[PDB]
Amino acid sequence: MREIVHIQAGQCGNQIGAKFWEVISDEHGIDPTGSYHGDSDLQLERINVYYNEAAGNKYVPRAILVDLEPGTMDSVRSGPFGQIFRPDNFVFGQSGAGNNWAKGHYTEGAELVDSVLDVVRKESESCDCLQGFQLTHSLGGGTGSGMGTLLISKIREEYPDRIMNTFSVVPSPKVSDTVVEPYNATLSVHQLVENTDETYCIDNEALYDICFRTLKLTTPTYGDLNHLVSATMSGVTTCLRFPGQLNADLRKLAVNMVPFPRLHFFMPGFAPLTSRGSQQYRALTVPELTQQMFDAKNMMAACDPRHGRYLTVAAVFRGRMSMKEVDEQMLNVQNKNSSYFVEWIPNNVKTAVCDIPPRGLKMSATFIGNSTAIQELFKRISEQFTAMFRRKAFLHWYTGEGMDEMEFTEAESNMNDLVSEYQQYQ
Amino acid sequence: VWLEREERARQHYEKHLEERKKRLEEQRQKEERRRAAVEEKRRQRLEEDKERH
Amino acid sequence: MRECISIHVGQAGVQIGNACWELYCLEHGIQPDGQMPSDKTIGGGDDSFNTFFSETGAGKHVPRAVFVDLEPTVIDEVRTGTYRQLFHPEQLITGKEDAANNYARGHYTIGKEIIDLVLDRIRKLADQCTGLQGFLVFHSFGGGTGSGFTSLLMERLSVDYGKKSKLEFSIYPAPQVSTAVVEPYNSILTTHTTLEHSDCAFMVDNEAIYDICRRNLDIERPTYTNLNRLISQIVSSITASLRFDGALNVDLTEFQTNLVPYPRIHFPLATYAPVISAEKAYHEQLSVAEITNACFEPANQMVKCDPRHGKYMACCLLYRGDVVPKDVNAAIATIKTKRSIQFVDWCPTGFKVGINYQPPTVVPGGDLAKVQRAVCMLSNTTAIAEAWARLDHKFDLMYAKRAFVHWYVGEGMEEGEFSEAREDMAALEKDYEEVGVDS
Amino acid sequence: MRECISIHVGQAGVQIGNACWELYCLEHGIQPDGQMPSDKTIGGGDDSFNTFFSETGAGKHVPRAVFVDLEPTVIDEVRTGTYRQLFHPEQLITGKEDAANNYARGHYTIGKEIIDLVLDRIRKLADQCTGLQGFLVFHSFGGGTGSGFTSLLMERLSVDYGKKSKLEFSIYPAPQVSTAVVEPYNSILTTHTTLEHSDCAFMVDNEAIYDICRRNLDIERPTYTNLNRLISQIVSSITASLRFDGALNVDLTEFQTNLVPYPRIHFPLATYAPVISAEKAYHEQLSVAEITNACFEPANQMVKCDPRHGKYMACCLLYRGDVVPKDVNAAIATIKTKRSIQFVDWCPTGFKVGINYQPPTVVPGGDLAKVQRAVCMLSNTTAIAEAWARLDHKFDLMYAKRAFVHWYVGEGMEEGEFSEAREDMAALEKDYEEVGVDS
Ligand SMILES: Nc1nc2c(ncn2[C@@H]2O[C@H](COP(=O)(O)OP(=O)(O)OP(=O)(O)O)[C@@H](O)[C@H]2O)c(=O)[nH]1
Ligand SMILES: Nc1nc2c(ncn2[C@@H]2O[C@H](COP(=O)(O)OP(=O)(O)OP(=O)(O)O)[C@@H](O)[C@H]2O)c(=O)[nH]1
Ligand SMILES: Nc1nc2c(ncn2[C@@H]2O[C@H](COP(=O)(O)OP(=O)(O)O)[C@@H](O)[C@H]2O)c(=O)[nH]1
Ligand SMILES: [Mg+2]
Ligand SMILES: [Mg+2]
Repeated sequence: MREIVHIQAGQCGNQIGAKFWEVISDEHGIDPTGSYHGDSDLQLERINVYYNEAAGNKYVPRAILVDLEPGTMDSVRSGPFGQIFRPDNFVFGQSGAGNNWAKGHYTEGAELVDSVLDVVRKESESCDCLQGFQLTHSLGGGTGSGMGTLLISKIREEYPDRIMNTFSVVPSPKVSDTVVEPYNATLSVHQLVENTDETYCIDNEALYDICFRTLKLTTPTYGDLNHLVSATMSGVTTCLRFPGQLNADLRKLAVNMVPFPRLHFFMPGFAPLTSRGSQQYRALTVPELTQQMFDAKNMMAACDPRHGRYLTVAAVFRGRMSMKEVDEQMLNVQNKNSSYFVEWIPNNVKTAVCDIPPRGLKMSATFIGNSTAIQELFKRISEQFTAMFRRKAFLHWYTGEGMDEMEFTEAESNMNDLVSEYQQYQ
Repeated sequence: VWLEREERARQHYEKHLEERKKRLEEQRQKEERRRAAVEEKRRQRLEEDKERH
Repeated sequence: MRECISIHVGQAGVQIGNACWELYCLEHGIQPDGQMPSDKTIGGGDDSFNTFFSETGAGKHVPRAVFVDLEPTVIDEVRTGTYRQLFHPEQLITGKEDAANNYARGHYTIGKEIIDLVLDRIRKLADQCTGLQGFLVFHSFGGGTGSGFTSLLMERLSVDYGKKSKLEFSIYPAPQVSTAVVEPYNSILTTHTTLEHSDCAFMVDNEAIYDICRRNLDIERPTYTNLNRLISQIVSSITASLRFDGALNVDLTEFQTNLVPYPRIHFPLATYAPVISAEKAYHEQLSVAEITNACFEPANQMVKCDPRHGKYMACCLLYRGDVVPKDVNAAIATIKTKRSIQFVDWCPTGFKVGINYQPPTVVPGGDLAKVQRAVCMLSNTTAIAEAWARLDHKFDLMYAKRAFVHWYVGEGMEEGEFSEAREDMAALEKDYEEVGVDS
Repeated sequence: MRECISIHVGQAGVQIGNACWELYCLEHGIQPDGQMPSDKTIGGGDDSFNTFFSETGAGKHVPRAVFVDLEPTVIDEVRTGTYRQLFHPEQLITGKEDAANNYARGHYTIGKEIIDLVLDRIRKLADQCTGLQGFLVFHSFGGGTGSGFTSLLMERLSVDYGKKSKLEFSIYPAPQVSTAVVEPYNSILTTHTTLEHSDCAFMVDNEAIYDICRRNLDIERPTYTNLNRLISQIVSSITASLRFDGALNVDLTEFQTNLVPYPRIHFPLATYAPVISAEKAYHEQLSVAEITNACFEPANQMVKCDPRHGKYMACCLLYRGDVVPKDVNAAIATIKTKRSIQFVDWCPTGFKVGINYQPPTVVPGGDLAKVQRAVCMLSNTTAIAEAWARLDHKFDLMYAKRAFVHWYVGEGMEEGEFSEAREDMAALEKDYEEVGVDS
């Protein structure tokens, strides 16, 4: 019934999105060639949330791939399941962004975006009930932030009442990947905060720590980090596809998760996570899932939640469970650790339970928190921005495309206001 | 009494939607003026470089 | 003869209804496919099940019910399941997207799209009745479809039928255990607009049931299946009077006259006894006096509240199975004597009693013991005033900073409605205070 | 898809280019005659080497390059040698007489005779590209033809293409080792007229390489063949990103965005590690952390300078082969921790990281060990300001007596040009002083 359009953009976006689709195909029994070879009727009842059906009983991901440099797409097509995305949805330019936001937003993206939108319109026209869009991208890069906010804005104008969700990779606290990240990130946040309904913040620094500390991977690769991200993205929309005792979709999560319209940046997490060797020594129970979810060391955002308070938390569980255990454990957490929740919201936790676990597990759970501790991310970006802006380091690269100091100044002010607004409630 | 309560709610809702549409049009106009300004600034810089060569 | 229409709204509504219809079928001997192995008489007569099932075809029994939701998932579970052949396709009504716990989404923006469809089905069903007595509506308070749609439906039924009774079975927000962070807004708004249209609303509470299951049935993991079966048993005892002969029969109309002393106070809390597993039932004597007393303990309320802090205004006892009127009367006299149970000075005759000959039915695969006799109790007390007070407090804390307010305003609900609903609830709290003062 | 044009100018330019084309052929499996033993696909596809070779005939691979000299000798060695069948005859362009170390002959008197031929060939090659990203120009600073002709060429390309990147690989005059008595004049004149047209010039130094060969490879006689092979490995690591899949890809544009903080400061120095002979490699542990630390060692710079005298503005680390992103991240954090490595206060984010899956290739008959992983580093530092200062000093000492001035004046240069070039270099030194001051 409700349908989701998936848009992936830039190198990062395409790497994560390709893994996302691999995971969904396994959950639904869909072969790399598009054929269905599953074993349960429940795999087909809601297949159309994510796939269009092609003659010959084949399924086609309702996804769009966007880039300014063709090399990324060749990698997507040659890898596993590269063959399931339709060729008409590979939309791309030739120039690349060069990590220049201004090029990504005002020149190269400015020309490419019309083709992207024409593809989006064809896909939304096939829906019986479009519910929303999911966008996968990075914040510190060129194509990612350039096209990221260019598309978000265009879509919001055309579909003002649909749900706009993003999964964003944010700049890390110790090591930069790009020299000019502070400019790209400040300019991007300025626009995301006005146009989206919810943003998930993902930090590779945190993902490296989780896969090293918990899963004990001494040689993790981007494929493994992408797996962790994918597991969360899939968990968020579980209830649109599978039956359960108490459901929640994307619209419900937004209603419960955002008390004020600008405070919609979330810190995701996932449980259970164990190393393979230790898998044999710990029983999984609902209390165990609760214990791993509410854990500073298990957050996928690089921000310690113990430095702030929770405006709200969602807990979505998958697999057969006692409803009483779920309700009781959430109550125990709020009562024993009351110093971390705001007193002006009776009941800070929302829950949902679907009856079908991820393949291979008896049960699992996804955590989404809305914490005032997030101000640390925004604060860090603002200070780094300031240090470079004051000496105009690397600034001529943006003003050479026609941007100016006024645009940079406004973005800086909004970054600072968002921080003040989060502080206001602690 | 029932119809009157329902009609007032309908009127409020419609006025709200008209304000939303106005805000969306203003956002669009601001972005288009901005993008056009950017194109003109870029054009002028490029012409000056050619004059210099 | 006498006919009753069941309306099931939203997730909780539909899931409870499934528990109810399984139980009705077992008691009457109706198979999931609507057939009856002993279908000797077709098209009417008594066959008392004609209260709840329509007689058609050549032996098809069709339940008089309507299931409504804004989202398709829970209804599809019904449409493809065991009882898919039991309900008429037009009794299963769905929208496309839910209300997302937004009262306004349900009431003002989405519900308007299916309310006319829902009402037309109710009308067609009602027109086939000759002795319709009332409607039974199943819903939850903190839900989107639950309260948004129920309020919309109640207003429309008050206009079209007017005089038929409207009884509501609903799940009150629990004092500790919640499922949403916006429940205080939804519950205050529901009462404000629905209070004047209901004749009697029976309250239950998931948190209280969780504890009953744990203490009496020794269930360490009381999931929704178990809660729905306990709720179903209460509903069945209420309607059993219409379906089976008793010593003292009680119809639906007499309930609202006995349990509602003032038009704004109509929220009796339900209880039930005995609740016992088979293992313990084997060793106990579940006599009339013992069951009757059990119903008054604070440890067996289906609503988490504490009855010792209020007074009883009205009390309705419904007995089933092997019950003798003299034992019933003696048990009541003992209760009136006991000083810990207080009644208001203005109600010298607080008890009304019905007795039915048909004993309770145990669902195969169930938790409950088979017993010879059981008692359902409905009590209207002032103790509940405290629950209302807690709810009003939670509302004030959030409204004070306007948390989540824009989600309702954006759907067309003028902001001032929140203030008016709050003022109205303050009046309700005061009404309880006044009736509770002896003079 | 994405294409790159290589331009090789003068004696140094042509000889380095020969080292590069041998290496490209080995990595792709292309024979000296342009044939491929495994030529299964003809005319496109991937075949990522289509970045550097065009597909012609029926299986011939032709490098996208132009070799230009005023002196016919170095090109004739190419024309009659091993790779004589690899290049198109019009890609080998010669004049009749060299510049004889006179900047002005290379720029004003002789260079004008072939510049139109050179540009037309570049145009024809550029027109066959669909995604041309930029040009790579190989030259020396103290050379007559090298700088005279390159400066002339740079001006013409910046007018005709404009927006394509222009990257330059060049040999900086060594502080002690020199071949001409007039290098100070040629180098000052080159910077003055070419600074504004280049996007990024990567610096190498023969004197520094000789020390590397002696210490790391134990070579007591490091002739130009060895130097050219080491230079080739750096160039290859830079362009490998276009040719091979990586974990994190980097195009050519990204280098100027990350390495040039101000338009007048664009001279990053290159380094490379590990450099090791096979005999030592057998016993070494060439881990990611060790290779990374090696790049910051003053003894491994390819430019004779001392990094401890300045601060870093931006560092680009290009990893190849068996590299895990986690280790790269940890190694960088270690570098930032060390107090001996300083960064400017205005650059809190001084690193850029690229990782490619394809390991480095050893040329048969070479000195270098085969390794699993290697790192190329490009970095923009203020330490180089001292090298500019030494060069300006040498200029002043000679200009003061007008040594050799008439050799440039006699070719049409005005005396005023020497004075203007010197004033501009004074400005360049000041530009470094300002960025080097924290506040
Ligand atoms: N006793 C009992 N309560 C239930 C059951 N399922 C859900 N609930 C209660 O229902 C309440 C929420 O209202 P819903 O009925 O889910 O609302 P809805 O109809 O789906 O509409 P939305 O809120 O918009 O999703 C929660 O407080 C739950 O405790 C059930 O099977 N048994
Ligand atoms: N690394 C390296 N440097 C070289 C090589 N050949 C020449 N050079 C350098 O080139 C510098 C002089 O400029 P060239 O390019 O050789 O001379 P040219 O291009 O023919 O122009 P003229 O000065 O007129 O002869 C010297 O300082 C040498 O160090 C080589 O094979 N490898
Ligand atoms: N989690 C994850 N992050 C990636 C991957 N590839 C690149 N990134 C991140 O992407 C950022 C660089 O911007 P990028 O999106 O690649 O450049 P763009 O193509 O111009 O948008 C860095 O912060 C990288 O850490 C991947 O496979 N997984
Ligand atoms: Mg629902
Ligand atoms: Mg020469």
